[PDB]
Amino acid sequence: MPGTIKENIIFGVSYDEYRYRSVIKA
Repeated sequence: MPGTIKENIIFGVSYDEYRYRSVIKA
């Protein structure tokens, strides 16, 4: 399935959520 890029469009919605709670952790 040619969805490699489609992931970069969701993978960010997840990472941005994993790297956002860390920097703002407490």
